[PDB]
Amino acid sequence: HHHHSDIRAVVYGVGAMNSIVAGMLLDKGVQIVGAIARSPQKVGQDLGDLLGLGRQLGVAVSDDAAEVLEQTHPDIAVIAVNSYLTDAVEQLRICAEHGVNAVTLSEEMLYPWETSPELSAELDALAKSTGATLTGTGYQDTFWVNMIALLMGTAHRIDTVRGKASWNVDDFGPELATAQQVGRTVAEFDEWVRGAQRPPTFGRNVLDALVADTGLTVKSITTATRPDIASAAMRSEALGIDLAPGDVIGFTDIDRIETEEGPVFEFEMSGRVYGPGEGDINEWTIEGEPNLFLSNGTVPTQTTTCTQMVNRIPDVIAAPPGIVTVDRLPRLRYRPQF
Amino acid sequence: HSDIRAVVYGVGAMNSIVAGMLLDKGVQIVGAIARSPQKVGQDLGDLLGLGRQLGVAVSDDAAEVLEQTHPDIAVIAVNSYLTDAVEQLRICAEHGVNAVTLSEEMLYPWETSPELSAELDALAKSTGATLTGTGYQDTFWVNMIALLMGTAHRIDTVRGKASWNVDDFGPELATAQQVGRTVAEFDEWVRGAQRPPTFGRNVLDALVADTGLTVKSITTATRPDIASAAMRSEALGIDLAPGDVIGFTDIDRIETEEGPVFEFEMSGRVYGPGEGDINEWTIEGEPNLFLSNGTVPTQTTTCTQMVNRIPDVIAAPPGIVTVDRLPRLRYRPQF
Ligand SMILES: NC(=O)c1ccc[n+]([C@@H]2O[C@H](COP(=O)([O-])OP(=O)(O)OC[C@H]3O[C@@H](n4cnc5c(N)ncnc54)[C@H](OP(=O)(O)O)[C@@H]3O)[C@@H](O)[C@H]2O)c1
Ligand SMILES: NC(=O)c1ccc[n+]([C@@H]2O[C@H](COP(=O)([O-])OP(=O)(O)OC[C@H]3O[C@@H](n4cnc5c(N)ncnc54)[C@H](OP(=O)(O)O)[C@@H]3O)[C@@H](O)[C@H]2O)c1
Repeated sequence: HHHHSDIRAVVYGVGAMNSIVAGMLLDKGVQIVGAIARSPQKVGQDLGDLLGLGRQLGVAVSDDAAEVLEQTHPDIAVIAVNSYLTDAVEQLRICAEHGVNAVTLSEEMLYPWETSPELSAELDALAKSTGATLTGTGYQDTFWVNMIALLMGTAHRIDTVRGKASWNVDDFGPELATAQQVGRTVAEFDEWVRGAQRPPTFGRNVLDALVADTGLTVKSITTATRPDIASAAMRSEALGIDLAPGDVIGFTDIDRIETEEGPVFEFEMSGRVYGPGEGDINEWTIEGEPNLFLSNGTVPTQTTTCTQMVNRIPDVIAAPPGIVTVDRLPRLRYRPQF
Repeated sequence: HSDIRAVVYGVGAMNSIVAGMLLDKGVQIVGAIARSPQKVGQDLGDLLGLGRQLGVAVSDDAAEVLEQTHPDIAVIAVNSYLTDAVEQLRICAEHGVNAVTLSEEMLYPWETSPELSAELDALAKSTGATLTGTGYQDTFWVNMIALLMGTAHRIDTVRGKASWNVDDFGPELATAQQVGRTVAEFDEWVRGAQRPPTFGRNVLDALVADTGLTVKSITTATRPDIASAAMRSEALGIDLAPGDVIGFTDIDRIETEEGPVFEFEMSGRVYGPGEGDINEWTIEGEPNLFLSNGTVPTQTTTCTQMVNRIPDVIAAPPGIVTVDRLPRLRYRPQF
């Protein structure tokens, strides 16, 4: 039933991901009571019209997050706006100040304690003072953290945990495409990647979560990034731009954490514009006793980004106040209704 | 070194591997139970070829070993079906001893053996003991599949396909898989009124119960796996002729009132050279999902999962506690 759930939600950002999320919230019976955007064209429009549902929702998109929360006091803010706590702290402060629970796609919020310790401590204290839970989730929740820790649970001895992942820029919106340096020159890329304040890699937060969940001690952290290059003329649907042979179309990171206790963790991740025939991958190997393998074939990264944030909403409402990371939440479960 | 004091109940193919893993985790082996007169009185360390004696003499008297050692946990690798396993599980529950077992039916026995399940659950609760079926299925057929299901918006069908090798395991399992029988002997056996429940039926009962759904329909079928060429079974030390039964393949299906359908095909047979174990699962719905574990190490992860479960089973409430209800399985270098 359309609004069968007690849960009242604000959709914070209305981009590629929250457009999908909004439709899934309605399918679960969640009541959408508010919607926050930045583009002037979008403010004032009905969310239902803006998402191209044949029904109006009776929700007018606002450009004023604090005003929407003060007017609606939702159970949950569902955030798909940015990646790094340096940016995301602005939206997460507004949620926590108003005692509003927040689930966010911010990749750094997956496990932010090590990469952004000051902002993490600040947000955790604020959220605790107002009874609110803040949780970073998305694709990584199952496919790079909880399913990998579960696979590790079948090992007697672990020497190395190795992950390899590929996702398509053109499955996502301009925020991520621009952050992946799509359409930049190699010279622009080299200045950016060497920059003093380059954000932490998505994979660093993944490995911090696995190391912390396993209860191990960091001995050494290393990282490297190279641009992904167009081999021929391509187009980015995410930015609506032509890409010439030699243009940057994304990048590949490799992150590595050695533990004092012996296990080594390594994760290579490419986020780039795909040409025809390319597909996402999720491939993990454990070297030890025994050797283990996990693959998810052409893994639906885009859809499971959105399903995981949605299926987390009851967990995040029910969880203790503060920053609660997905390794500490109960097992993610299939729920037709909320 | 661990506080955990364990009795290794059965000393066959799987408990021989398990014993060495228990020692690696720092678990104290305080007793060992066998059936064979040949094994009784031997030091467990000698019997397993550890190259140190353990100071533990194998006994054929389970009750006596439990009364004498009062272990935290009995680690059972003896048999599969509650009809058999109730004998060892009664001795553990009577003595208030926690038990982790490889018994495949104990993965989720409530529907296939409701009377024996109720009896054992009541007895274990009266003495403060936890009884838990685990092994290979725990992660690869139940908990990892329920986790994958957690990423679906809508599920139409959950479909599994699994292969394991009889010759990775001991005579108990090889004999129960009808290895070396004729097709006519197999057809009489498989049609029998008291044929035990399929391993896969217990898998699907667990997934359906974990998802909180309602059974509408249960179907099952079995066919023998046939030698296409001359083979040998190392498990039974027998030559197998073209046309001989070398194991069997089950297909189990549960339709739910709510819509989702579960299906699981499992083959347990003697392998020829080049064959490998498989674990391949598909979820049809929104979205479509896939999981594969390559040439999955079924033999090693049978033993690692029972070992890695021991802290969970000690800490769990008394009664039959199924692995879908336990906290997430975790890697622990030391117990
Ligand atoms: N964890 C994961 O697996 C995962 C997966 C996919 C994406 N993400 C992350 O989620 C974020 C969003 O991705 P996307 O594909 O949806 O990008 P997108 O299409 O660019 O959407 C971003 C949205 O944020 C809005 N916005 C920007 N600043 C805002 C503010 N101060 N207040 C309210 N709204 C604001 C934009 O508004 P307008 O529409 O009005 O411009 C836009 O709707 C990115 O950082 C991406 O990296 C994470
Ligand atoms: N859940 C799973 O993933 C999984 C995986 C592998 C195996 N299993 C099951 O685990 C069981 C054992 O497998 P295995 O490969 O280790 O078989 P195995 O080598 O035949 O070992 C069976 C053991 O049971 C012992 N035994 C029989 N009756 C006994 C009793 N009353 N008290 C104490 N010991 C007794 C036998 O002792 P003697 O040697 O002294 O005759 C033998 O050592 C089989 O039922 C198999 O189906 C389950």
